[PDB]
Amino acid sequence: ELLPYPHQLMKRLLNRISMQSQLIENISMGFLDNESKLPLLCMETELERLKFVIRSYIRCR
Amino acid sequence: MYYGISQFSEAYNKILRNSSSHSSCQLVIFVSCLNIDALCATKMLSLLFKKQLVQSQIVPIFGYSELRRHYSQLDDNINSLLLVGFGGVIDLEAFLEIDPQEYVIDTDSGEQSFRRDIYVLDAHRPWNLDNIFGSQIIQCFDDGTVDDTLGEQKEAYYKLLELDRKQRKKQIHEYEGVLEEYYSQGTTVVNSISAQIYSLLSAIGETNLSNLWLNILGTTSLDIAYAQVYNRLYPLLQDEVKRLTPSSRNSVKTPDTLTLNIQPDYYLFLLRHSSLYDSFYYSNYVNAKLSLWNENGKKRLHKMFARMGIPLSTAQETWLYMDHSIKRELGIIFDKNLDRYGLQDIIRDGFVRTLGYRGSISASEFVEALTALLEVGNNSAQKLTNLRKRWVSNFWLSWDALDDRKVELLNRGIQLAQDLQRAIFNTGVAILEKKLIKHLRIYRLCVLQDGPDLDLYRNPLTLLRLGNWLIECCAESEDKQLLPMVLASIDENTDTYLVAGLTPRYPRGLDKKPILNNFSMAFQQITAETDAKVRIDNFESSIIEIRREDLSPFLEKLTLSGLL
Amino acid sequence: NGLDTNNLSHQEQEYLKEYCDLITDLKSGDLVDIDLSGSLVPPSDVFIDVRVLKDAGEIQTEYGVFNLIKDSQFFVRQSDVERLIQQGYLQKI
Amino acid sequence: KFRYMPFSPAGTPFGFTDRRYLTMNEVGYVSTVKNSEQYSITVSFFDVGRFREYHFEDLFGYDLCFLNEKGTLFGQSKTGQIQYRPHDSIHSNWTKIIPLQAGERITSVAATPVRVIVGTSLGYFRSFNQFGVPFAVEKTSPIVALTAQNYRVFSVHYSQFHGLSYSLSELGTSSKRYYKRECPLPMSLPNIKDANLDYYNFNPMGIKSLFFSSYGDPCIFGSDNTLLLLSKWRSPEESKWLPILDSNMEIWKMSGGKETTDIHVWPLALAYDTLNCILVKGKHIWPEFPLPLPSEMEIRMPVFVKSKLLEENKEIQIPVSMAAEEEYLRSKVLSELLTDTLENDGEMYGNENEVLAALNGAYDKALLRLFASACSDQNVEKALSLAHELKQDRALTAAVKISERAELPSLVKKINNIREARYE
Amino acid sequence: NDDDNTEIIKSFKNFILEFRLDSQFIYRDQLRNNILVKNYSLTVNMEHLIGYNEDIYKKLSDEPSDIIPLFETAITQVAKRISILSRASLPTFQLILNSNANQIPLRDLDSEHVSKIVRLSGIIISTSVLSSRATYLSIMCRNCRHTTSITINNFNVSLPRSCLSNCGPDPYIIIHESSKFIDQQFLKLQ
Amino acid sequence: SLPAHLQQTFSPEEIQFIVENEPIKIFPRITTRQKIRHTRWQLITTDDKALNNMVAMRSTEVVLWIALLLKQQSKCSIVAPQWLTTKELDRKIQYEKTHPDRFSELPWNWLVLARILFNKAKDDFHDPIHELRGKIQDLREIRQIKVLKGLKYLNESHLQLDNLSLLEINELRPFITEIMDKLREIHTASLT
Ligand SMILES: [Zn+2]
Repeated sequence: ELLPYPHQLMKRLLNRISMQSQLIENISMGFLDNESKLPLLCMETELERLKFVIRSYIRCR
Repeated sequence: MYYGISQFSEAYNKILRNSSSHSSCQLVIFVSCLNIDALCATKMLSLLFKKQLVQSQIVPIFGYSELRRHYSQLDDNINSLLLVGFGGVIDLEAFLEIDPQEYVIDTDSGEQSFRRDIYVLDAHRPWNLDNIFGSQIIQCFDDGTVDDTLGEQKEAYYKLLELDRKQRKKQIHEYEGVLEEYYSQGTTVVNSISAQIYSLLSAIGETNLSNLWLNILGTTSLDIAYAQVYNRLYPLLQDEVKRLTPSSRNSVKTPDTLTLNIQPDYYLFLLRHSSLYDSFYYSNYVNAKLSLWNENGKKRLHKMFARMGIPLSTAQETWLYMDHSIKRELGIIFDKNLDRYGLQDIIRDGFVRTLGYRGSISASEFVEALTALLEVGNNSAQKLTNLRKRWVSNFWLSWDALDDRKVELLNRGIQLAQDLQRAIFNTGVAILEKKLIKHLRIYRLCVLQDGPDLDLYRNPLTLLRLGNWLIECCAESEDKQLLPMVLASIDENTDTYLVAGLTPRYPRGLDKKPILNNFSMAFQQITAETDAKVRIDNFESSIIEIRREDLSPFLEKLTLSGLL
Repeated sequence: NGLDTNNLSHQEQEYLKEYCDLITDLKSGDLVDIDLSGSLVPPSDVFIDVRVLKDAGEIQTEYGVFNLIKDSQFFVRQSDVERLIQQGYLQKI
Repeated sequence: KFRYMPFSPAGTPFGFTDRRYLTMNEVGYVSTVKNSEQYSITVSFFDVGRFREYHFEDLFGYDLCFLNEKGTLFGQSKTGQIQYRPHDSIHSNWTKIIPLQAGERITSVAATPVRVIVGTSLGYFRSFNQFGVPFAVEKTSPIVALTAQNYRVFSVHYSQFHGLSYSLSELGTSSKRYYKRECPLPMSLPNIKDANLDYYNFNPMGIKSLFFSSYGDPCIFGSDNTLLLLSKWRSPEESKWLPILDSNMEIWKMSGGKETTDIHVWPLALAYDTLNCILVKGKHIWPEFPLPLPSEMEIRMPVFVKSKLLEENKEIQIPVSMAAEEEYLRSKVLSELLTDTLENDGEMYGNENEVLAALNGAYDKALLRLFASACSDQNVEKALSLAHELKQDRALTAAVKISERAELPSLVKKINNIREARYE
Repeated sequence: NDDDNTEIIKSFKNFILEFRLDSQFIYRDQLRNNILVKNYSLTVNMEHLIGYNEDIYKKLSDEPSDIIPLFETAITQVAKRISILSRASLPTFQLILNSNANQIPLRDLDSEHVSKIVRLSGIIISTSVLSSRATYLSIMCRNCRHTTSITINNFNVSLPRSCLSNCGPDPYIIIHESSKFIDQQFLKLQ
Repeated sequence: SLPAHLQQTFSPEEIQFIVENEPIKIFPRITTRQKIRHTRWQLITTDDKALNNMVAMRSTEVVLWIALLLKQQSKCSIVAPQWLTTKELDRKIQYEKTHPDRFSELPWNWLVLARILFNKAKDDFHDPIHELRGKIQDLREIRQIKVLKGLKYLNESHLQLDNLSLLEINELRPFITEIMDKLREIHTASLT
C-alpha cells in the first residue's frame, strides 16, 4: 500500500534541514571572514545522511 | 637554511595554517612522475593529508615544460604548492616568472608575507642558490647540506648581492669565482625524498608500518644508482623497523598479521617471483661479475649451480614451488659457494614484508614492480605530447599498486618487470656482442640505431635500465677506466634520439667519495652554443632528446668540450 | 535528464520532455533543500579521493575551484563533486 | 633479602622480550625498545588533540620515567643522568647528572609545573625547578615510588629500618604546604608462579601503579590487587584509606566465579569512580606493546561475602541486601569526596554539584531498600536507625510509606517525629 | 601411524577452516557453495596451500598418494561441520588441485617423476566410457560369513588372503548392495 | 522513479545505513568538555550532549556513523559490544548447536556491525581479530543451515523467524515473500 504521508513530521524535518543548512553556511562565513573543523564535518555529513533518507522516502512513494 | 631537518614541523604547521579548510581545496602537489622516490613521498604525504582531512590535488608532471604549463593555470585560491622530486636545481622564482611584489600580502613592520607558498621536496644537488637564499617564496626542505657545506657560498651570494674601486673589484671577482665554482658542479642525489617526508612524520608523530614501508620503498629505489646514499639511510630504517615491530615472538602466521622484517634479501632479480635461475640470470650484478652476456658466462652460471648441488631443473622452478629444503638451506648454500665466484656481495640483509598468507615481497621486488608499471603499465610535437601523457597515466598504476587492496595490479607489475628486464638483457647482449660501445677519449658512446625493443627505450626509465645494466657490467671490470658514458636510442616516429648522460661508478662491493654527473651542465653548454633543436625540459637534466641530424654535430662539440 | 532520441515516437519525445519538466518542477518547488533527482546509494563517506578522468579546465565551486587536469587526483568532499561523477568526468568511489 | 629498584607508575619489565613500558597514566604511555646497544623511546598520548607523539634514540638507556601534561621526565637509575622534555618544545629540553654514592640509585622521579623531583635509594630527595635550577636537597626514608598531579606530590617511602610509609604535599607557585609527612601506609607488600617472581624482581614493592583521581585524591594499587584511596586528606586528623575496589573480587564476579585466573588488572587512572585499566590475559601480569584499550571498572566497596554468593549462585546474581549495602556505602564515600573537592577546590567542569545531587538520590534509595528488609523482619530499632541516615526529607516520606505498608505504627510514629525535627 | 594421519587430517581441517584472504574464507565458502549444488568436491589452489603452511605442501609433494586421501577426509569432516547440524550423509569429497608450477612436457616425464605431482599439457585424443571403481567394499567370508568392509582410495588394493577369524583357501566375496562405487574414465593425452 | 532492485527491499548499503544509526561505546582521544578556569557539534538527528562533553579515555556513547568518522582519524577507539567477544560468540555457537529449531538471540545488527568494525576498527578488539572473524563465520554458517531447514515449511498462511538478523532477513526477503505470495495465489485461486 501507499501509506499516509506524515504531513506535520515532514514539515518539521524540512524546516530543520533549512535551518541547519543556514547554520552551516553562517559558520562557514564566520570561518572565512577555537577553529576546529571536526564538528562542521559532522554537521555536513549529518545533513547529507538526513537528506538521503528524505530523498529515498519521497522517491519511493 | 629554509627548513632544516630539525624544523620540518614548522613548515607542515604553516601548510595547515594557510591551506587547510573544510571549505575549499587549497593545496596542490606537483610530483615528478618516472621517479619512484617522488611517488612514495607523495603517497606518504597524501596519507598524511587524508588523515588530517586537507582538501588537496595531486598532478603528476613529466618535465619542466609541463610544470610551467600547469603552474600558469593555478587560481589565486591555491596558496600552497609542494614540488616533489624536482625543482631544487633550477631557479624556480625566475623560471616560473615570479615577482614577490606581485605575491606579497600584509607586509605590516620590517616584514613580509605572501599569497602562495611553494615548498620544494627535492633530493637533487647542487641546490640553486636563488631558491635557497634569493627567494622569499620558494621554500626548500633541506637534508642538512646547506648548513653543513654551503657557508662559503652563502657568504659569497649575500655579499655579491650587496656589492653593487680596486678592493670592490677584487671582492666581486672573488665571489663570482666562488659561485662559478659552486655552479658547474655535476649533479647528484644525496637523500631519499621519502625518508625526508618520514622525518617530517617522525616530527609530527605520524609514523606507522604503512608509512615506514613507503619510506623503505622510496629509499630502496636509490639503491641501483646511488648506493652510498642507501647505505647512509639503511641504519635509520633498521631503527624504525625495530621501533614499530610488535612485541610478540614465535608468532603464528595469521591472515591479519602484517609483519615487516629485516632478513636476507639477496642481490638477485625478483627472487621470490622469478625462478632461482632467472633471478641470478637477469640480475645486473650477476651479469657484471660472471660476464653472463656471453656463452662462457652462461657456462659459469651453470657451473655455479652444479657446485651448489642444485639441479638446474630445481633452479628453474618458480620460487613458490621450488624445493622447500633448498629454500630453507639457500643461505648456507650461498655462503658455502658464492665467495668462490666473487659473488659474495649477493649476500645482503634487506626489508621483507608479508601480509597474512599471500606470501613475502621484498622492497627490492616491490620497487621493481613499481618501476615496471611506470615504464609499461598502460605533428611530431603532438605525438610526443601523447607519449608523455601515456607516461603521466602510468603513474596512477604504480600509485594504485602501493595499496594492499590491489595486489593483482602489483602482480601485473611483477610480470612486466620480468619481461622488461628480459628486453633489457637482450638489447644489452646485442650491444656487448656487436661492440656498439665506442671508446671516445673522454667518455664512452653507445647509440642504438635499429633492432627490437627500440620502442621501449623512448621511455627514460627503460633507457636508464639499459644504462645501469651496462654500467654495472663496466664497473666490475678492472680493465676499463671509469669514464662517463652517453647512451642514446632513436625514436623512428619523432625522428629524435633520446640521449642519456650517465655517471660511472666504482665496483659494487668497494668503499669512496661520490662521483658527479656533469653531463647536465655540459648538455646545457652545448645547447647554448648550438643551432640544434635539442630539448632539455626533462627533470633529470642529464637526459635530453635531440633530432637525428643534429646528433653527430652535437656529440662532436661535446667531445671537443672540456666540461666532461 | 532530470538532474538515441531517434528511437522514440514523437509522442514519446514530447512526453519525455514534459516528464523532465515535471521532475524539475518538483525539485524546484517545496522540498527544494533535497536534490530529489540525486542518488539513492546512501552517503558512506564525506571525503573521497577522485581521479580526473576527462579534462575540463578551471571551474569554481561553492568556496573554491577545481582545475580538472587530465589524470590529476583530488581528495575532496563528495557533495562538491557528485555532479561530475554523474556526468562522467571523475572516476573513483 | 630486599633490593631497591627503579619505579615508574605502571611500568613493565622486559621479560623475554626486547621492549617494555617505562610508564603509563591518564596522560599517555612511554615505551622503550632495546635497539641493540641503544634504546628507541616512544612517548604516546591518549589526548591526541592536545599532544603529539614523539620518539628519540636514547644512548644512556633510561629506565625511569614520569609523564604529565607539561612535559616528560626521564632518568637512568645507575648513573644519575636525568632529562626533562617540555611537550611544546618552546621551552628547551635540559639534562643533568645528579650525584650518587657508590651503589646508590635513583629509585623514582616526578615533575610538576614549577618543579622536578628526584628520589634515591639512600633517601636523598633532590628538588629542581622546571628549568633545572637546584632548589633543595632533603634526606628522607628512601622514596620507592613517587608521582604528582598539578602541584600535589605524593610519595611512598620504604626501608628495612623505617617500614612502609607515605608523604603528601602541595608545593605550588606559592603557599607551599605539607599535608602528611612519612605517615605509615596500610598497603600490603608481596611475599618478600615464576612469572610473578619475574615481576617482583622488577618491582619488589608490588606497587603496580600510584596516581591521583581526576578530582585530586591520592590513590595506590598494591600487590593485593586492591585499589586504595586516601579520603579526607586535606584535614590530616580525619584522613583514612578506603579500599574502594578489590579487583580480584570484581574479576571473580564478572567472570561468573570458577576461581577464574590468568586475567589480571593493570591500572592507569581512577577518573571519578571508574578505574581505567588494561585487562591482561595469560601467564604474564603486564601488557604487551600493542597497548590494549584501557577497559573500565566501576569501583565496588568490598562488602561481598563470597560464600553467600556461592550458595545463592552455585552470570552471578547478587542478593539485594548486599547490593544495597554496597550501594549505600559507595554513594556515601563518593558523595563525601565530591563534597570535600567542591568545598576546597571547587568545580572544574560545570556539573559536579548536579552529580553530587544525583548521587545523594542513589544514597537515599539504597537506605530505603535496606529499610524495607529491616521492616520485613519487623525490627523497629534497626529500621529507625536506618531512618536517621536519610538526607532528603522528601525521601524520608518513603520511610513513612514503607513503615505503613509494613504495619509498623511505632516506626511511623518515630519517623514522623524525625519529619518534624527535619522541618524544624 | 594413525596418530600421525590424525594430525595430518587436523592440519588440513585447519587449512580449510582458517585460510582467508581479504576478509573472505574462500575454502569454507567454496565448500558450502559446492555442497548446495550437490557437487562433492573442492578445488584447491596450491599457491594458497603453500602460503598457509609450507610444511603441509612439503608433506603433500613428498608423497601425494598417501596425503591426498587424508586431505579428502579432512574436506568431508569440514563439509559435515558446515552443512549438517551437529547433534540434532555425504560421500568422500574429491580434491581438485589448481597449480602454476613449471610444466614438464609429456616426453620429458620419466622415472624421476614417479609418484610426484606433475603438471603438463597436450591434446586429448580419446575418451573411454565411464568404468566403475569401488570406494567402499562390503565384504564377507564365503564359509563362516565373517562380515567386514574395506575403504579404498584410488592412488595405489585387494581383498584379504584369508579369513580374519577353517574357511578354505581364498575365502572373501563382495556384497554389491552395501558397497559403494564411483565413475572412472580413461583419457589419452598426446 | 525508484530503481527496479530497490522496489521491495533494501540494498545492503541501506542496511548498513540503518545499522550506522545505532549508538556505540567509544573511548575518545580528544577533549571537548571545557573547564571553567570554539565550535560545538550542534546536531539535529541525534543527541548532541556526549560529543560536546568528551574527555580522553572516559568512555561514552555516540551514534555509530560519528564514531566511524572519528575512528577514520586517530581521534577515537570503538569499544566492541559485549556480544562481539570470543567467549560470548562461543556461547552463542553452543546455543545454536544445542537448539536446532531456534535461532540464538544475537542482536539484529550482528553481521552488519561485525563487518563494519572488523574493517574500520580492526585494532580496537581485545580478542585477536582472526578468532572473532572465525566465530562470526561459524555463526553465519550454522544459521544458514537453519534457514535451509526453515524453507522446507513455507506456507500460504504465515511464518515465524524469531531471532533472524536484519541482513539475513534482507538477503532472504525477495525469495520468501515471492514464494509465499505464489502459494497464496495458488491457494486463493482454488476458493469458490
Ligand atoms: Zn571365515
